[PDB]
Amino acid sequence: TYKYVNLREPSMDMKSVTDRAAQTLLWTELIRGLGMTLSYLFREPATINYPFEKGPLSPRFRGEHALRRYPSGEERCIACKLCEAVCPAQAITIEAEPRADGSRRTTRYDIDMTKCIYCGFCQEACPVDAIVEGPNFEFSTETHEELLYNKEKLLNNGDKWEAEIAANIQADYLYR
Amino acid sequence: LHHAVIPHGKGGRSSVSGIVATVFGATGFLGRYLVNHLGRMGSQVIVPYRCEPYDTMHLRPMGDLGQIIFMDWNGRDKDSIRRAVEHSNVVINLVGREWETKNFDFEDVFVKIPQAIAQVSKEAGVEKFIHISHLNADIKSSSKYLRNKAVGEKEVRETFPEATIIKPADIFGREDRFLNYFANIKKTVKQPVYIVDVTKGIINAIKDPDARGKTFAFVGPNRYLLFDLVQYVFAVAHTRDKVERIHTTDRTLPHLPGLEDLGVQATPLELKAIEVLRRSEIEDVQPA
Amino acid sequence: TSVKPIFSRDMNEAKRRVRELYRAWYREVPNTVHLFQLDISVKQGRDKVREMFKKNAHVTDPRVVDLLVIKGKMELEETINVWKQRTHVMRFFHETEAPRPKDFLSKFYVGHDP
Amino acid sequence: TRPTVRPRNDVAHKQLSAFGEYVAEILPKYVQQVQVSCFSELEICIHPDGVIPVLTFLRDHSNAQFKSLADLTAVDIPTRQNRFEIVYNLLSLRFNSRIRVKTYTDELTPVESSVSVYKAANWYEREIWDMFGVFFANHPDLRRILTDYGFEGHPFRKDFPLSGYVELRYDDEVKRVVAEPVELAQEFRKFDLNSPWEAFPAYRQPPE
Amino acid sequence: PLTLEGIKDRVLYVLKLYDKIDPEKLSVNSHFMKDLGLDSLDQVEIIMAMEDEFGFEIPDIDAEKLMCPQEIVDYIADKK
Amino acid sequence: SRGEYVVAKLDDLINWARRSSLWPMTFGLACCAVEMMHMAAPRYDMDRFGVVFRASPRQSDVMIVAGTLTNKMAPALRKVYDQMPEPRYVVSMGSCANGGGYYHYSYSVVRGCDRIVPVDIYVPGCPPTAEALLYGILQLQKKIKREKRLRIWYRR
Ligand SMILES: NC(=O)C1=CN([C@@H]2O[C@H](COP(=O)(O)OP(=O)(O)OC[C@H]3O[C@@H](n4cnc5c(N)ncnc54)[C@H](OP(=O)(O)O)[C@@H]3O)[C@@H](O)[C@H]2O)C=CC1
Ligand code: SF4
Ligand code: SF4
Ligand code: SF4
Repeated sequence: TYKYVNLREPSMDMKSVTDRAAQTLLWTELIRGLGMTLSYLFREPATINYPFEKGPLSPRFRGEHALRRYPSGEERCIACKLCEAVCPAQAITIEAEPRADGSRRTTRYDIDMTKCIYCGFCQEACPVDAIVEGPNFEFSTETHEELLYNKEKLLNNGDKWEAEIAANIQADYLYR
Repeated sequence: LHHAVIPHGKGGRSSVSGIVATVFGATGFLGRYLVNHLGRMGSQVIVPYRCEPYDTMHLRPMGDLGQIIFMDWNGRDKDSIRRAVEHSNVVINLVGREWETKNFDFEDVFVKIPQAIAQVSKEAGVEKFIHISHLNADIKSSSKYLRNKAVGEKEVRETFPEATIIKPADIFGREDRFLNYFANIKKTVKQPVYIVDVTKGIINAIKDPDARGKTFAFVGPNRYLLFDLVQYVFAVAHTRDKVERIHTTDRTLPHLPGLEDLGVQATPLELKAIEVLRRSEIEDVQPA
Repeated sequence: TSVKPIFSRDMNEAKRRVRELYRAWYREVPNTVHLFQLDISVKQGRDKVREMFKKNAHVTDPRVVDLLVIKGKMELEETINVWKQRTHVMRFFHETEAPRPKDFLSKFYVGHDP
Repeated sequence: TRPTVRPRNDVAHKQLSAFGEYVAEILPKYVQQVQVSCFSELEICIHPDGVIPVLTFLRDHSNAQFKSLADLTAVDIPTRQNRFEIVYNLLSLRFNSRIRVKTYTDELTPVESSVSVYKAANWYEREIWDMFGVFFANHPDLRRILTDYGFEGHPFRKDFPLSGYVELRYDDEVKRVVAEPVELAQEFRKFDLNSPWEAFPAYRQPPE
Repeated sequence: PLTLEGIKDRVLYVLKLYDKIDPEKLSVNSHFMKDLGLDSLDQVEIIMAMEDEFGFEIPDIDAEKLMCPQEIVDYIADKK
Repeated sequence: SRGEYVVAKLDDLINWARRSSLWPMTFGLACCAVEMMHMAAPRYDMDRFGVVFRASPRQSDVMIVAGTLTNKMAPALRKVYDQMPEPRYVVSMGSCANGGGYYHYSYSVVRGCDRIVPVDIYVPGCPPTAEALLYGILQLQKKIKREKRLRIWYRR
């Protein structure tokens, strides 16, 4: 099951030895390499017009860390602490209290965007899919402190869109 | 008092110390070193910068997260300054320029700045108003710069008299001005003290209340001749009002509290001289 | 109770090793303090080296003493190399106070630090 | 029992069992335990004096070559007077099997510097010296790999906590990056997960 | 020119060069370990200072055999 | 009037010339280095934005700290950071660099390059998308647009 190479002799006939001498002294195959480079020079390249074109992606791409909520409903989370239980950097910090209305709530939902290794475990662990791995990848923050999302930060993040998120979930709720 | 101001644990790197300090200026020499000592102590610094954000951005990481806050101000308007001193515990003013501009004299920065910021300090009801000045800045002659700083001293004692007017001698450091004028190229009494003695005295006086109302003056531990200083700076090393100030005099005033009232050890010349004299022939004359 | 030691038969070889190592540390000071471009006097660093040697003075078992000899030998190797920079040599120095003395009262104000 | 259960075989089990019994017979001097795993990888628990005779015997002897040196670490276990475990893994080149020599030791008493028989032992040895603290007898070079030069304490141990005692930061006062004691912002919440009810009753040690 | 008195005089001025000793007190039977209060660390400092100033190897067991400046002069005059 | 106008348009011209090319050096320890060499990929260009990677620190105006900065490494990082021109700009790329992040514990690892150098652009991700990295680079150029250095120097 072994296929070894370079065990073949150069031929001691005059023919092949002066053909290799012509290769050595006459610069043949280097010019053949030039011809190969020119053959790829006369292509049209695979670039993108970056502020105008955005490249391909997946429906399962894991970005923004945004929240959802119910159809004409309340906040989707429960404070069941599964995401904090499985987060591999302990980047989740959920201080929770119930409100007096009976529906269980939080006080402070905390994601360290510094510490997030971008798994998907908090997506796959949330029973209601409150915390959702987001579709877009544009953070680019000038300051250090702004990389520490809070609860109402993520709520206003979810208030800008859900239809993208709902489309990705509707395409991706059957494979998992 | 209200919580989140009381100290907790050690100091430094987002520690909760006792103080919140609003610093005016801080882009240059001593304010930057004092921001570094506050980050060593682990407090929260309020710095308004009027200059380009590149300067405050490359002196940004000297503290930890939450330890600093940057804002914007002009030296003409009380509204931005009051917005700066909205919730402020203590406040220090550091000001001084080598030559005048087309928009600022030595007067009216040393006058119009501490009037306004001392005004909103006394209106805001804060403590430990610490304003710097220079040694032997007379009301009388020989320096426009020093008489303007003496007018600033008089006005800081005038409005909110419970303050600390603090004057060092001609201090030297890693980014000293006059020794840089000496290196890169008459009778004078002088005793320079090094910068860390001064800023340790400042942080001691700003973490030690009962200091409100007392004025300070700092002393170099040698008291020798400027000409021997030139001898030394060229021995190792192998404006007009500025040169007149450094050729005027630098004497001692033992009647206001200085060093050992604060209880701090002074640092000598030669150690920090061998430090900054990069890029052993020690004179050490020290007349009295 | 039969335990193999490192090198020595009593504390005499251990004292031999550690004083030869300290002699190497003392002769090893001036070349490196001129090479590293430092700013601390030779007396201060030499007194800190002998004070660090005097810190571990309460050890009598010769195995541990020979192990500290091996520790200081590795240290003197990495300082006779120019592998270690200014950072670790200044890290032996302790200039970042932390000013807390052994007063009960200074421990009372800065609380929870007995 | 048939589907989706990992298939094992008695063939490799009997071969490795007879071979381990054979090795224990032909070296009665340092063998203590010959345990055959159910997944057919041999372990041999060993006294720390004839380590170099064991390695010279296992490099050769023409009934099993084992020319391949591999993993060795003296895995940090407390509670034992002989704490550390030197496990030399040996992989054959002609016979395709894996044996482990787990000899025991404590902290202070040295093992005997296996570089004399295997050429690939040296950086492993220097690694174990800097990380655990296992000293060697007539060893060429003990330096520090994988750690800081000013750092101490043998940090892989259970003596050593999660954080260190050093924290680097630059200051412009003394114009360098200095090491300060630790200032943690987050707790490192240690989520205790040791639930009761004894899922594997076959591995229960006998109580008092 | 290496006289015994020359060795004694140079030992004298390099002990004067040594700072911590209080006073100099050139005693030919001094034993400054237990009669003046010096460490064996200070002992090996003094003997390696002799090693610095005027010559040979001086291994540390022979450094322990001196303990006293006149016996240092005697050992080096025997040795040099 | 004309003085402020000339200062404004001249500062616009020189800052445009700054944000034009900005050819960096690549520090790149761990797999964020692979992501930097894949924004050096043929698909996502760098030539279009004047970017050509060159490890010479004598001309590297922007510098990207990527990879796990360790406490064994960081003094050499500041050593390379020193010899560098008067505008110097730092892109903290990656979870390893933006605070330490995933290795925020685990001794002899710095808790992010903030403890060593300032950071002028933070870009999180593990790995960050090279497209997102290039977006942060365009935001860096717009920060270069928003400096008014010569305007401050005039109004001083
Ligand atoms: N031996 C010495 O060096 C002595 C120093 N001092 C004091 O030390 C401090 C530092 O001195 P140095 O570094 O030489 O000088 P700097 O100009 O660098 O420091 C003064 C600080 O205040 C700011 N500032 C000063 N004047 C104005 C103004 N008109 N408008 C706005 N901001 C102003 C400066 O610039 P910016 O506005 O950009 O922040 C800087 O932040 C000064 O306060 C000086 O009075 C006093 C006596 C002796
Ligand atoms: S797993 Fe979901 S419901 Fe549970 S605490 Fe996290 S976000 Fe809330
Ligand atoms: S994707 Fe981020 S927040 Fe979610 S579990 Fe992983 S590290 Fe934690
Ligand atoms: S942040 Fe993630 S992708 Fe980047 S170097 Fe670290 S482990 Fe690799």
